[PDB]
Amino acid sequence: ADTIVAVELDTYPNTDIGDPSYPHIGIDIKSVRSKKTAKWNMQDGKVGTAHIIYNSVDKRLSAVVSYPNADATSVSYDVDLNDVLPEWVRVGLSASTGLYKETNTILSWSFTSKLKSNSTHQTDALHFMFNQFSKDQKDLILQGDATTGTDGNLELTRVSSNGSPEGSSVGRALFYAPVHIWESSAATVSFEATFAFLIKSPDSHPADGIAFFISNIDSSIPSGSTGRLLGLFPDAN
Amino acid sequence: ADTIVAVELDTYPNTDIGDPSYPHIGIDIKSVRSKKTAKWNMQDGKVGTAHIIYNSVDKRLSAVVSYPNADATSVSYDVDLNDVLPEWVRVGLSASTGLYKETNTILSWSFTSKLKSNSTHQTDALHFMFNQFSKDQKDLILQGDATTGTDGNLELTRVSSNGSPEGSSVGRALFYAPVHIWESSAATVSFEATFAFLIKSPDSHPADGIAFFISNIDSSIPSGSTGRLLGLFPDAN
Amino acid sequence: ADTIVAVELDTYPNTDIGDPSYPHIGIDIKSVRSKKTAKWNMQDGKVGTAHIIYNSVDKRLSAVVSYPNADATSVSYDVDLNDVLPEWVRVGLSASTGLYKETNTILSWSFTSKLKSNSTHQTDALHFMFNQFSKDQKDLILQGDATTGTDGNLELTRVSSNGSPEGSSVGRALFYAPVHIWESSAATVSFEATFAFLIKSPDSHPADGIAFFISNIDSSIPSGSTGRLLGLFPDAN
Amino acid sequence: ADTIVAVELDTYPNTDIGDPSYPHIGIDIKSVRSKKTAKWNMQDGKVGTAHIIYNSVDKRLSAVVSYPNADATSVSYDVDLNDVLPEWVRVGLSASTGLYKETNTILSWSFTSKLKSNSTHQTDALHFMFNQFSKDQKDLILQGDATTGTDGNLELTRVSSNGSPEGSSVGRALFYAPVHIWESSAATVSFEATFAFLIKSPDSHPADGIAFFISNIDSSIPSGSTGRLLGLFPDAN
Ligand SMILES: [Ca+2]
Ligand SMILES: [Ca+2]
Ligand SMILES: [Ca+2]
Ligand SMILES: [Ca+2]
Ligand SMILES: [Mn+2]
Ligand SMILES: [Mn+2]
Ligand SMILES: [Mn+2]
Ligand SMILES: [Mn+2]
Repeated sequence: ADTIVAVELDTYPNTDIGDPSYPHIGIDIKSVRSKKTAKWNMQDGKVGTAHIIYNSVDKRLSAVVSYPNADATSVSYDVDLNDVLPEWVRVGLSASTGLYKETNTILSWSFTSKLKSNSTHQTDALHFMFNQFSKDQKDLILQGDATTGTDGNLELTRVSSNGSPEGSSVGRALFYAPVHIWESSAATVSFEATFAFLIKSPDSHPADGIAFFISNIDSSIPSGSTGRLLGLFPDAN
Repeated sequence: ADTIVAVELDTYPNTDIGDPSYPHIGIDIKSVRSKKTAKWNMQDGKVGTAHIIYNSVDKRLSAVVSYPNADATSVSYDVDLNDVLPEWVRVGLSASTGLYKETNTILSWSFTSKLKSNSTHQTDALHFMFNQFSKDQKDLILQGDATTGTDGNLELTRVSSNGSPEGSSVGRALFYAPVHIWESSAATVSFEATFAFLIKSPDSHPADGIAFFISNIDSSIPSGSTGRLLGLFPDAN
Repeated sequence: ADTIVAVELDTYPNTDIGDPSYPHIGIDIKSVRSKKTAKWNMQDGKVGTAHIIYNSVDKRLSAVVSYPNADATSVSYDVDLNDVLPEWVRVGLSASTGLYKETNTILSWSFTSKLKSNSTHQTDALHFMFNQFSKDQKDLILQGDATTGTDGNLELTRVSSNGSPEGSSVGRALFYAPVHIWESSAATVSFEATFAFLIKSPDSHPADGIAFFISNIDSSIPSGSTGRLLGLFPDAN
Repeated sequence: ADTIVAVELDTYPNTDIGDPSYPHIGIDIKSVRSKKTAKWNMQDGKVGTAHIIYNSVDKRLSAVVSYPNADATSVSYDVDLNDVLPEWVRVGLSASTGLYKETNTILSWSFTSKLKSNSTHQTDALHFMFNQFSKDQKDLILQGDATTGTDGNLELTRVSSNGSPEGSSVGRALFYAPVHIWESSAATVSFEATFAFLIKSPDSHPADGIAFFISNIDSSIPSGSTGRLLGLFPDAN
């Protein structure tokens, strides 16, 4: 079916589905129940930034979130990754809301991936960055409450005119253009993703979170992937 | 209809359609009849390389072809470009054959474009390079005699098993993913394309040429765009 | 002697030395008396951004300054450049003050240059960006009132503790590491520079300006290059 | 004193100094006696390519050598690195010869490093690539038998006019410009180095090897760092 491997920004502790006691960031492998996690003191009204890294060589999944003047969080997961995801995949981001609400916003999106080896010493690459999210991307793959064109930012969840974010939405955005993290002569595969985030929230118990993931090409939003589930996980934790 | 603006590598002088007396390189604007040209001493059996540049600021279309130890060619055309092509376009390459034959091969494909201004000081980009053209690109947009998977190269024209290139083909390859050379807060737009080429040819009168171009999204191959026409120009010079 | 070719941000009209009637930006070739200019409505207290571009091919010197929501300025000068500057040069920035005062500040510094051709299809490059200007760069070449380590910015002119900029200073900062814009097999040379600027100023007649330039390696500050002169021009307009 | 941390290409098994029974690649930390190693089947007369990677986050030292059609080698060492090397360092390459001889040649040199975090979301970078090693680099830091200007390559060891490599030499080349792998707001530091190599050798027992390393700024060649030692290790294994 539809598979995914992503890094989640869980501001809402959902201990039910083995979700911890506090808002955190975790690496989900085909599962919402992160394989690893790290306490994450969210910052209401502040601009954040998250970074991911992984080597075909080292075979490790690391990510780090942060805000200025503030101390950061670190978490890593050891994963070959070649047996999980396909040679050819797609990249995107998302976040859901259901019982409560919250803004789920990214002002910037930078993406680069490289493939090497082939001792041919050529290398094959794709990189790219955003910041002014106009209306009608075209190279953008928006699905759900996802919207574009408000203030040159990309807002994934439902928010009202004044600024009355809704809680029943789920936003998913993926690049129209695929990626390649394989290659026969593949003896080195690298990719780095780093996007900005502005997470407000009236309620003192913000929800439900934000992430980043890869997935099929014919990938579609989960049906009841609202709130925790994350809008990437098909239901069954 | 279908529009295009490209840089042509015409190894075959077709003076009929105002084509010069010798194999050359020219900039075609909605027309095969280059606006500018420059004598180009082709090199049979040798690896070449072509480069293009253009600034939203300077508003000039420059390209330069070359081989090692050998002297290069230069040609430029002054063109705003914002009134010709759409905000959103697609990028590709191609070449045709009809009366005669020839290989029309590129071993490498590098592409970068940047958009700036918005005094926001963010910038929005996309870059990427190829060299090992596997079978079933996916991020590749092949149309016609275009093929992939022979020796980690991209061969656009029809060539037989042994190596008996055909003469009735036309190969066009474009990136699956669109590009953006607009932007409201657009006060600077840049893009650089550079790919490799291996042009053999038994006959002492090789044909018919190779190029590079942008075009619509629903762009389709010309019908009788074989040989000179170039497989980008819809017939009517 | 000491030569320079730079792009000046003249907020102070000094018509005496053929300086126009209003604060502007101009391209100085061995001379302060810009070869070209363009009205420039400075923005007190606002963050700016300036961009430069030039091709060995097109052989044109273009730059563009701007702030958000605000309209930009454009100016270009046609200059081969290979007869002016040396194969090997150095890059930097500066600004002076003498009769009046003003802050002359850059928060960010991005720099890339490429050399191509050699039909070898290799290319030789150097790029780099700054934003958090710590104390004791080392890769930084500071001379004069130039300082580093205040708020992760690079302030070139003299400013007091509270924030009482002085008017008798001149700040020049250049990369410790040289550059190369030559090459025998040189048939294409490219470089792009873009840095941020925060220009305050109590007085309603700010001074004296900011720029960007290349120069010798044994380059040294002008003696009376205070104010207009610019701290790059050796005196004699 | 003079410290170094590098990746060695040991084609000569020197079991005496705990050097294995076969030509290999190993990571030397202040010591020649690699912390890790991996059998490496060298290819006489063939073009090679080596790659290194390390994250401030993952804190792992990985490198991979290879030639076309041929199977590669992998080796990694877990090393924070912040307690070993200084905030500010220099980058280079080298190789020695003493009892026997061999060419120790690199045709290409690509280098990029990034510093992030500061939740400021700016990042500070430096990248660059070579391939045509002209005479008198200037941005190059050559020491010893190191030479430049033969065929647009960088040859570090002594070789005669015809092509009669010597065996008593040692070549070290480092970038004139320093690097920065620190930063207070440092919560992510990345760098990737990849250069080409052509290792000939008449004798069926080539020697002595090639590497890559960082070190002090006032770094100087070892005195008896000929052969194994490597010309980076000060003698005392
Ligand atoms: Ca949760
Ligand atoms: Ca023709
Ligand atoms: Ca003035
Ligand atoms: Ca040894
Ligand atoms: Mn969770
Ligand atoms: Mn023509
Ligand atoms: Mn002026
Ligand atoms: Mn060893």
